[PDB]
Amino acid sequence: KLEFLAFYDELTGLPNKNSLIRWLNLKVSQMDCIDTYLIFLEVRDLEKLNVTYGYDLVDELIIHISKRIKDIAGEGNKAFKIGFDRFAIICKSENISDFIERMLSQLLLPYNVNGNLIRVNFNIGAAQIEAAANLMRRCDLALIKAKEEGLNEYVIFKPIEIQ
Repeated sequence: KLEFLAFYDELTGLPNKNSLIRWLNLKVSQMDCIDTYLIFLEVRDLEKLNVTYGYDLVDELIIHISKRIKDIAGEGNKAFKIGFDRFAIICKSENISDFIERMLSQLLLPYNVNGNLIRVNFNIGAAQIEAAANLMRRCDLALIKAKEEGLNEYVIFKPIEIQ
């Protein structure tokens, strides 16, 4: 279909960056985005993995990752695949840091991909939702700040200031 090609990710089935944008413009229209956050998760050293395990194995890994993200995310929250090695989440949460850590601790858990026990690293950039581009840019910056900090570290931007 032309709609699935325009809004979803082939390999993962998750909605892509275009879908993230529509839903972002929507979310920003409302009254109170009751502490709703945009979160950017990056799978680290995914290239070295394509080299080490081959592309087919790694695409399977990505699927595994997407499902886990989709799982600890929840149904009331949205998960997207916006880059080869990057995912995005829209989530409403009173305590977003713990939400981030809970998920990170779980993402850090091994993946049994076709008998292959695999462990990967991540980084997370998050931003208080409050146009679409500027928010995504803000998340991007947080992700950058997080990687400078090191592997498996996260940064949350609030109206901005480091958190």
